[PDB]
Amino acid sequence: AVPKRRMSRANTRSRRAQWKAEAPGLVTVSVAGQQRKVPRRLLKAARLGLVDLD
Amino acid sequence: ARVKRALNAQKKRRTVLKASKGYRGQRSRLYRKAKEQQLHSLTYAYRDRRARKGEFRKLWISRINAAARANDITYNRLIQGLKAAGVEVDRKNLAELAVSDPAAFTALVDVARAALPEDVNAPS
Amino acid sequence: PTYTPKAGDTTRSWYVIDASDVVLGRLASAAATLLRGKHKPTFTPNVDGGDFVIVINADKIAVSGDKLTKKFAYRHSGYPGGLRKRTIGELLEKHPTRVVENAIIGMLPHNKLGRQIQKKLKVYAGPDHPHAAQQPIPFEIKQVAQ
Amino acid sequence: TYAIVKTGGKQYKVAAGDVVKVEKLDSEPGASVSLPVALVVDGANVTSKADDLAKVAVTAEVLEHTKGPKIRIHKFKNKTGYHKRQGHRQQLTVLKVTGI
Amino acid sequence: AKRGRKKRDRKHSKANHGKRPNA
RNA sequence: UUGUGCGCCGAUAAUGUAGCGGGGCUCAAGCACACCGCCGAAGCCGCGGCAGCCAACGUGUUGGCUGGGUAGGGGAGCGUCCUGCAUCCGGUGAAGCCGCCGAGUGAUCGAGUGGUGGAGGGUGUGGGAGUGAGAAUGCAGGCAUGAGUAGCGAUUAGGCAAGU
RNA sequence: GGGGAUAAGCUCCGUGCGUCGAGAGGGAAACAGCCCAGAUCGCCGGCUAAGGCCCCUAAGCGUGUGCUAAGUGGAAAAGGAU
RNA sequence: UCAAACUCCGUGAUAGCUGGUUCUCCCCGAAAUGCAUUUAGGUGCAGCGUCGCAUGUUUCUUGCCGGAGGUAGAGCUACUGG
RNA sequence: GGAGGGGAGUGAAAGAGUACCUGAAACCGUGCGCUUACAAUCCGUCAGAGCCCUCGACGUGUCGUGGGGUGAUGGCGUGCCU
Repeated sequence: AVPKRRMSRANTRSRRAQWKAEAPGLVTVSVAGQQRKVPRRLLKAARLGLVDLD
Repeated sequence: ARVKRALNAQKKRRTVLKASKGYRGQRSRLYRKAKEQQLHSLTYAYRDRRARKGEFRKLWISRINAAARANDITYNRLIQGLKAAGVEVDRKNLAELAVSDPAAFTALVDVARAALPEDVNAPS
Repeated sequence: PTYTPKAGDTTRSWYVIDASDVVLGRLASAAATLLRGKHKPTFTPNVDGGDFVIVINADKIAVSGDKLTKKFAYRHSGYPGGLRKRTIGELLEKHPTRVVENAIIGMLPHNKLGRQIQKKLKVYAGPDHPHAAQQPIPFEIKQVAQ
Repeated sequence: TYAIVKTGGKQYKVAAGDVVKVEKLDSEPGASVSLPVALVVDGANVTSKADDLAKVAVTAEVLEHTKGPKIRIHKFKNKTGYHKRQGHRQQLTVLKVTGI
Repeated sequence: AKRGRKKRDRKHSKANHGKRPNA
């Protein structure tokens, strides 16, 4: 089908504000004497030397 | 000879859109939408200028009547009494009295009590 | 110019009415008058400045005619065939408070201010109330001669 | 302490110092003008009879002549083509009650 | 039926004085 | 047995009370007859400003009547551009634009001032008009809502290591 | 007054009758034609019309004498009935 | 794309037809009826509007006097018909 | 990585950077003040509480012949044109 009206500013921006993003929950790692912040999902793989840390 | 039209329009656009700072949506940005609402707006202002008189008078009367009824007299007979007594005070000021100084208003109430007819429902 | 009540202006009071065989209409009109504030000289319709009301013996309300058993309160859920009705007698013997409430609520504005007024209406099916620590003023419904 | 002045086909509650706006009277800024009265109050009691009220009169000083607010009119009707613009400022005359 | 009658009978009110337009 | 004033039954449809506008009302807040007051409109009056027709007078004052208005007839005006003529401001900062403060009965105005900016403009009188746009399923360019949605082009199917 | 079924918010004529059209405001619950009334602009002034005064809705649960028992009021016929 | 292609030109074809037509105020202010009509949705003249000049109350209203009418109504051995 | 940018410079000015005179509106966002999650809104208008900014007379904060932005809540109110 097809809309019928020019859906307003309020409604538009309101719903548009649901299309957002969340940030992964970060955690320290003692990468060879120094520290970097990495998700928890990848913690073991970092401590074992696979994660490409730039 | 050729006359570009830009200035001669910009003038009234500026006027209107200055006069619609507070409106909500396309009534606050766009000339073809704020012009209409200005028509309706000025008209409703006119009508309300004619009618706020009755609004305030209604208000004044409600105040007067409640004041009186707490002094145990009705509005209608109060005004009968003041008309008879030739008292001149208008309703705006009777209400102001009611708010500020109920004593003086009670005195006026008593004047009307005194000056009313004896048999109010008489055939006179 | 004319006086308009500010914030630190209102003065409240707790009135209490008896419903001992009083007529529902009289009682309800009186309560509406009090709650809306048409008895003080500080009245303004934009402001709620009336007085709290406590109704007692509400199960003693007695009406005229056959309204006890020919009159029908209605409702509607919103669903189809979800119109359901009740007499006044059934509704007293179920819960009496609702009769007097709805009666009064129809004597008020149905606007935001009316909803904010209904807060100021307390009704109790018996003679009692927990609101003695306000020392409620007894109101006796009277009619002013003229 | 206060009184109620009649003027402008209107009435105004006053006391000494209470500045007021009214219709256009006929005088110069700084002059004085007297006025009739409807009510008077000395403390608690009242003067409410016409003979005493004619014997009493209030005196005021003309601060300044003035112009009220700008009032826009755009009379309008639909499907017609009838607009009519018009405007108004009402002339005023500020009084200051000297005494009573 | 009902609708026309209620029109033609609202006309017998007091502020209309017995008459209304389109009955 | 007559005539009356209110009344009863007859009475009975489909989204939901639903043939008082609602609550509610016969402890009439209902019908009738008289009585008293009152509320109520942009009506009339009261205080002020403008305007048109007539009249009276004096070198434009007052007064009475009047002033809803579409098709339409008539009258008087603002604004834009180019110009004839006379004068004024302008790199010691014009225009144009964003404004603030103010004005005019209105179209509109600021030789009233700030910011930006960088070279022409204003005034009075006359002349001439490509002379005022909100609508033509109007034209050209730009940008929105739909929307960060539908789709990403077959019915063969991709994967792991190393690489730069 | 005609046509129609002496039906139509039907159709066709009359009318120094009206209003709407081109006419706002108040009342009629909302309601171009009904009743009142014909808007120069302003006022936080007063009196009234039609209509209405229990609360919502400003104004009277007004005065006096009688009727109503049907929620008549707040649709209705032929006819029936102590 | 075919009940007679396409392109340029005539050509800015023509439409009793639909739509659209831009700044302000002041004064007055309608009609929707008649005759005709290849005509009924259009148009011509008369009607009602305004502008200018002329004629000055001739218009309108109320009262009184003078005049014809065949309507409502009523009547019928006062005619025609039932 | 490069695009692109920040400093240093040229230049009277880089709010003249080869996307460049001026550089409007729609439109797109960032901050600051008010307001908004029990409410039925041609989206406004009349009254107006409360808070925030400002000018001025004064006095340890304070009303005013004030003015402006928002504006709870109440009444009224059926888009524009043809």
